[PDB]
Amino acid sequence: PQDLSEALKEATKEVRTQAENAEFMRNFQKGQVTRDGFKLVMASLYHIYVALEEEIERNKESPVFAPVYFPEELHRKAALEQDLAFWYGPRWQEVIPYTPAMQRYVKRLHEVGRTEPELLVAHAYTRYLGDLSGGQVLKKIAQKALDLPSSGEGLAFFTFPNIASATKFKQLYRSRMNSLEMTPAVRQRVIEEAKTAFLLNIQLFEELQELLTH
Amino acid sequence: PQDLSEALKEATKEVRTQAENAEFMRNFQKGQVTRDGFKLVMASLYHIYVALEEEIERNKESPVFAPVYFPEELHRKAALEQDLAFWYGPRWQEVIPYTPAMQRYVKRLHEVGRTEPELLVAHAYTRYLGDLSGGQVLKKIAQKALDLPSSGEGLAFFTFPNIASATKFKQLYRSRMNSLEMTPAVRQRVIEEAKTAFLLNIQLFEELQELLTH
Ligand code: HEM
Ligand code: HEM
Repeated sequence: PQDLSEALKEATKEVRTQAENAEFMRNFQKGQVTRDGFKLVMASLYHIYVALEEEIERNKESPVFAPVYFPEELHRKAALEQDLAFWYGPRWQEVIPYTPAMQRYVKRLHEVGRTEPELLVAHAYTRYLGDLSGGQVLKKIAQKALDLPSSGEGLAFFTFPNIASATKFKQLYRSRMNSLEMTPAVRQRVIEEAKTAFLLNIQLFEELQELLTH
Repeated sequence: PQDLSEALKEATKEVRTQAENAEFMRNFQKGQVTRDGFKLVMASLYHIYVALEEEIERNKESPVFAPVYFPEELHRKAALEQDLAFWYGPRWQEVIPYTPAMQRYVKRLHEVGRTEPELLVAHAYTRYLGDLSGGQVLKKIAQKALDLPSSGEGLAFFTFPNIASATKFKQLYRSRMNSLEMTPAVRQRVIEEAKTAFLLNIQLFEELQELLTH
């Protein structure tokens, strides 16, 4: 389609289904998820969102990203910090895993930010809009399954306190995405990078699932 | 005493006891606290920490604050945002109170930041170190009392995920405070401002208590 947002949606439909039908995620959806499992994804999200947001900050003033820069509304690093402190204790920093699939994702994010900032929007879209749209569904699953203490922390990641309405925000985001001017060369690269992002996720889930069964 | 940290501790002992004597806080300590009550302090903390951190950012490079600037370790705005979203729902932004005692506190903070940045450390000390040292306790009280859902959010404020050890951090903070070079003129102004900060708190508790009994 003409609009980037639509083109991304449709171009990635295959990999997104593959991504949502990864075993780990399938079991997540069906309600089967363990504490160790949850601790792992949260640790992954941290590494990922640290890298992503590091590179967003690097390129926030560039024309190729500035229009989709919404720091207050989207930033996840902090909430992840809050959550990991809960899940892993005060020395979470030192004791959280950093598996090869996490490195591979972190690595790509940095190579994009440093040398292809024009593609960064692919990852921003993939992650933020994804987690926004599939958050609140995951979240509910997690609390029923993980049978948590009434300690009032652990799931901050699944709430974007500065976005009153998701639907309004998604539209505004898409609008801004589609405002981005780019050559057809770049546009296809961006579409591919989005597929890449889904794969990096897919392989990460395969990796986590492998670890959890051993 | 010679060291600012000690001079502040001893100079404010009266007001601090008065502050911890306040009915609202007394009832908090002895376990008696309601949802409406809790929602109110959390809303206050938001307004306060927004103003404080706004002014910290304004003056972080100044000699009169830079040495006690620990953004990652201390910042509370975000966690408060997470918590209010939980306590007040997605439109917390629009529906949280902003009473006169909150305005009075917010007002002072901005007056200090804009025209007496040298005193800002009084408020930083009062708030951050206070909440740090009294946190894990108020947290526990709050969860037993408020009987909250296992929803994994609501109490992020009471956790500083980037401070592995409180005791180590308090020392480092005090060290930095005491490093700050200032004239005796300023030093007394700072000591007074700290007393001010405690009062602003005291009056706020009196105000909240008044509201809660109608
Ligand atoms: C159990 C896991 C997941 C669930 C239950 C889930 C659920 C959903 C739901 C219900 C939507 C709404 C469809 C729409 O309005 O477009 C959605 C959209 C989306 N999800 Fe997921 N999702 C999951 C995992 C993922 C993952 C892992 C990613 C990416 C790494 C992702 C990326 C997206 C994106 C980008 C959209 C928006 C598509 C668009 O409108 O452009 N999701 N998700
Ligand atoms: C509301 C305003 C309050 C402020 C501004 C405040 C401030 C402070 C400060 C600045 C310190 C120690 C810093 C120093 O060494 O001088 C402190 C210590 C402490 N506060 Fe509070 N506080 C407040 C309320 C409370 C409440 C309600 C409790 C309830 C249990 C509490 C419990 C403590 C405890 C246990 C300490 C001991 C830490 C220590 O001295 O080793 N505080 N407070």
